Amino acid sequence: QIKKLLVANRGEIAIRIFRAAAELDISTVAIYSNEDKSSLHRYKADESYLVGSDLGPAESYLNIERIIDVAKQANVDAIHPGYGFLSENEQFAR
Amino acid sequence: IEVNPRVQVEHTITEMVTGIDIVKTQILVAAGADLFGEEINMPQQKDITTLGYAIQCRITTEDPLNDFMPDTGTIIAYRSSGGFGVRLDAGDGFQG
Amino acid sequence: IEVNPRVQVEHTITEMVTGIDIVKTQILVAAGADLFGEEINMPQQKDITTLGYAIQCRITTEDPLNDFMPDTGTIIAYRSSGGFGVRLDAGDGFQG
Repeated sequence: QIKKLLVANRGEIAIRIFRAAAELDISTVAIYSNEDKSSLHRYKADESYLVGSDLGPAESYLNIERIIDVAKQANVDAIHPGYGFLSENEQFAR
Repeated sequence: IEVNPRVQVEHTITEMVTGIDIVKTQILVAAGADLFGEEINMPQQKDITTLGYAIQCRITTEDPLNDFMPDTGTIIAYRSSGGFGVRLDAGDGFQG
Repeated sequence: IEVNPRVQVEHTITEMVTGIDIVKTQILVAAGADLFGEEINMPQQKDITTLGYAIQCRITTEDPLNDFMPDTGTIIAYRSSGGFGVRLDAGDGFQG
């Protein structure tokens, strides 16, 4: 019952998720930071948005409120956290 | 020891011997689908077995000359493999 | 119908479900090695099954909208795709 999916991660894991979701005929959404302006995972998805234009490139991926702001403004009904960022974060799921 | 409540990096290694796609199934569980259903095609508990062996290596930018510490720079040349048995879930290293 | 006395293009498809490298086995047979031996390590007759299913096709330049005639020239852009379960075997397709 999922129309489109967002990946709250970057790099190899994101690309793995986009490939899985596109196989399930589900639209894909990717986020990036200031220093990942040209990371591979930015291009392998259907939709790509910049998170935290003001916040640093390290903190950008770990900003619970701003990642939700992107998902909301894109009709995203499912987010895959990946691993080693907000994957073990409780208040992100809530 | 502990519980990792998500997919790990070394997940690929298991998929190859079992046959089952972990990441795919993750999305399918989110939709509310049954395990042994027509959508996941997960085999039964005594139907899941390992085929052969599998080994994983992570390709970072670490080396014993700088004692396993990353470096900055444009990746001038990227040479990748492929073929039978070799599985490539890439993401970071390319043209330059 | 007939017997093909060599490897085929589609050999890859069988390799993925059995877990056996035909090409590598093929070379070890010429070396005089035993498949039930040290070198090849192939499982006995009834130990072999098929882990799931596999599909193969070839990407050619035969134009489908024009009687399947191989369009020749110079390729400007080429982008492949890895991912779990997906085995690539590139022939002539590269970025130039």
